Amino acid sequence: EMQLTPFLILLRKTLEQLQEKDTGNIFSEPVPLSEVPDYLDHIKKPMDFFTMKQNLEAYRYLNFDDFEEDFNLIVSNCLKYNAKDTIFYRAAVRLREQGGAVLRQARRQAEKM
Ligand SMILES: CCn1c(=O)c(=O)[nH]c2cc(C(=O)N(C)Cc3cnn(-c4ccccc4)c3)ccc21
Repeated sequence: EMQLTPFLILLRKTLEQLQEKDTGNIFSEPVPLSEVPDYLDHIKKPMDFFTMKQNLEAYRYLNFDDFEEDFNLIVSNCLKYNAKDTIFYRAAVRLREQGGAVLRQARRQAEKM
């Protein structure tokens, strides 16, 4: 089955592709709790692309499903916290759409390995 190194290269490229869909850069660093003091009274597990990069390099993603789970958390946390009539909520909807396409293609390339 798969060698670890090519899979990690693929997750690195995929994470880069997902982060470039975040043109507002509202998903690339942890939500700043000092500015949003009630954030964790609603969000059980915050996630963002910088944390995902840390997890990737700590070897915490060894299959696609776990990588995709943390991406889905970025989206679902934002949909949960923010009202529907906000830029944030709509940006999460857009990321879900555009990121889903990136992830389907990355899964296809992994299925070659
Ligand atoms: C509505 C809750 N919220 C979400 O729900 C969401 O999905 N993304 C959010 C993204 C930000 C955001 O501006 N960041 C992550 C950039 C940043 C990182 N540090 N500082 C900072 C630090 C010190 C002072 C000023 C700013 C800003 C904010 C809220 C967010």
